[PDB]
Amino acid sequence: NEVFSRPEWMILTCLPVPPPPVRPSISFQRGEDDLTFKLADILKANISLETLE
Amino acid sequence: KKLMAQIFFGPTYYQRLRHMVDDKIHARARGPMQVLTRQPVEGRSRDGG
DNA sequence: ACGTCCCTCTCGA
RNA sequence: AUCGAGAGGG
Repeated sequence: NEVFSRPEWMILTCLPVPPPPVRPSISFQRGEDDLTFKLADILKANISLETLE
Repeated sequence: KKLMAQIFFGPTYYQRLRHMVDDKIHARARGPMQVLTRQPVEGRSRDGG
């Protein structure tokens, strides 16, 4: 499609950061959400690669 | 009055079981609310829908 | 590839 | 509270 689904965008260049309601934290002093931790792992897996290159 | 039908009558052994109605009943109309789905909550325990 | 509906308890990171 | 496993109730 010419605007809603270019193919070129099955390649992710920029990433959507969903907000807290998607991935809240609960008082267990707190404790973030599986999708919160994962994205730090991505932002840790990204940064390392940012500088390597 | 008597009963035109006679009745079979003796001492059969019976047993209480672990289900009391008062342990089972439950009601809810507005109330506690989950946090990711924002919907009601699961069970007589947590008093929900 | 999904694999019947709902409900009441009890317990380990 | 959250997920995971377990026995029963129609």
